[PDB]
Amino acid sequence: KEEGVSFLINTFEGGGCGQPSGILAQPTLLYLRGPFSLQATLCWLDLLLAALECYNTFIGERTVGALQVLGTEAQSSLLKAVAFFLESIAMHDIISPQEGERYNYSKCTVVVRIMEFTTTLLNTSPEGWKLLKKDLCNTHLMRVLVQTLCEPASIGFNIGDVQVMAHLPDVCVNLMKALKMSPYKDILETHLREKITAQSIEELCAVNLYGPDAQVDRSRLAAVVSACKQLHRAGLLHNILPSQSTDLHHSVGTELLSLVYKGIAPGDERQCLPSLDLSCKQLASGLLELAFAFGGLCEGSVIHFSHGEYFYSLFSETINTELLKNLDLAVLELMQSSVDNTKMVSAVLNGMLDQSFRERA
Repeated sequence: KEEGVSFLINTFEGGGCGQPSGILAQPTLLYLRGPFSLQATLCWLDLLLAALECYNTFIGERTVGALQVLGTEAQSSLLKAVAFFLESIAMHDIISPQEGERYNYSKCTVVVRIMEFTTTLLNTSPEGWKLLKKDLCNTHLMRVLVQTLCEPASIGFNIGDVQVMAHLPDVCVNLMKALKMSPYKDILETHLREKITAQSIEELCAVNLYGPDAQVDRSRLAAVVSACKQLHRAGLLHNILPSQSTDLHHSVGTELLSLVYKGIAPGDERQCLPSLDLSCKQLASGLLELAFAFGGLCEGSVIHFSHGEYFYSLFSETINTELLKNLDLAVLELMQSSVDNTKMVSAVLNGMLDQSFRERA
């Protein structure tokens, strides 16, 4: 009546070295392809083995201190070295839309089954750091998961949100805080330090438009946000910007004050806002917000309401989530907000009470 890890030691005295499958096919990987056992075999050996060890995290001790000194097992040096070349090949080129349907799901199933097992192996699996002592293709893995924004290219975004991309902003938050404490984070930071400078500048000018027209930029925006929103549960996003951009996400606020004059965008451009505010008001401050609530309160039929439109519209943006944005820092902050009395502003205040009404009672 033992428990797993204690029972393992009596087995090694017998047949211990090499018990999951060691000959995993490799050489017939030409440009041949098919939904034949060209995608089921290699991905059945992979999801079976990346599991027999993922679940073996409780017996995870005598199996990395002993599956890394397992040079003769021929398993690990194929599980890894292939899947890193194998993983890279799938990401590059996949090669009848139904044959590519089953192609994109069984590969999205391999990547994350590796990736959160990359979470497990990077955090509590190593008490002796047995893989940070040995990685032979630790570079290919970088070139894809960071495409957490351009991921609608390797896997589908509408086809991915079910099952996977419900689990995926999970895998990312699990993987980003996994290296962050490790000595392998500062290695990836150099890599990640690539998506903000090439984006800060183009997204800025490419958003102001009358109608829809430019639509391929309307998604990378939500992507620049989608991947940023998963980055607030990690590290480093606090390092890339407080350089001289502490009050810059406030210019992103002026960017919101920008599209006020031009006819309105409809109920779908309406949805974007965290990037508009949830992304900016999670690294930037909340006082320069109040300083815009009441500070922007400073200011035949057509030019009449324009006096009353930076008087009408500013209030409208200020609503929805911006009122709940107060809740994150509002203890103590409102006695300052409520003391200033430009005009009765307490009107918008009950907007705070309303969303509290909603959650509780």
